[PDB]
Amino acid sequence: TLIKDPMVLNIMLFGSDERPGETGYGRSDTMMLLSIDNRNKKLKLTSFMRDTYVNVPEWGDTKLTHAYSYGGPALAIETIERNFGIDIDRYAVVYFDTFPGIVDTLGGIEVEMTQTEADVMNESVGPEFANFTEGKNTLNGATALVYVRIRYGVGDDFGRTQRQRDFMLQVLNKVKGTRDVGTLLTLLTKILPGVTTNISVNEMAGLAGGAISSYMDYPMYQFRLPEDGAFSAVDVDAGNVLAIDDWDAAREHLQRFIYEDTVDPIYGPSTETYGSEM
Repeated sequence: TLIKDPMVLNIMLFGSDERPGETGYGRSDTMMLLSIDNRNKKLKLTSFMRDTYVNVPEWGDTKLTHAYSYGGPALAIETIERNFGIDIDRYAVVYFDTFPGIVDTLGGIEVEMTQTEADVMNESVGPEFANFTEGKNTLNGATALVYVRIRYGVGDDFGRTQRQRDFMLQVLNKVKGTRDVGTLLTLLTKILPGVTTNISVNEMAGLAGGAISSYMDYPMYQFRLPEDGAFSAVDVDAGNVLAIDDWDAAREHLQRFIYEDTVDPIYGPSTETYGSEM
């Protein structure tokens, strides 16, 4: 029933600034499918919004993020599969406290934002670390962590959701270009302390092999559900959610973006392309 290509490897990535509280699973606002598309030699990063109104197994209709709260990675995965119809292979949770290590090892990450970034940013760090402008500011590990947590009131909530999403795409893109072995090794070193994953050590080796020999040469595309036209922000019992008016289309678009021509038998050939090359 689920769309599954041997040549396309789906590893879900969770960005979490809340490790398991030791009853429970903590929390993850960010969800990002990595699709290693060996068929079309491409890397694809599909984001799913925190507040997407979805059907969680045994919990009915609710915010997508609640799946993780209630059941951790495993339930969130199952919710994605049931609502979107694709088969997730593996998953990895990466904690925000792992980030400083990552950034420094990469030698900075470049982001951008209005003169409001610089304010909240420059008046957050030391007056002598305050070095933020309007265009391209480079963050170090230290500032990165500040960057992804900063919230300018409750209206800037989505702005944080998106600062965190863009930050993550950056890191991934920058890791993607990175060719130096020592850097890569060290990057792994920065990650292990803050990673939970069902990927076996052996599978991790194969993937590091794949990445060096092939994967990092693939061009990389990103895509997001729900799409920009395709939802409303309705207030329900579960709170303020993002209702997708056309689920059949959400699925068609996602499954096309990842599997492309392989789903021609389900939806017929299309001339549409989804996502954007990074």
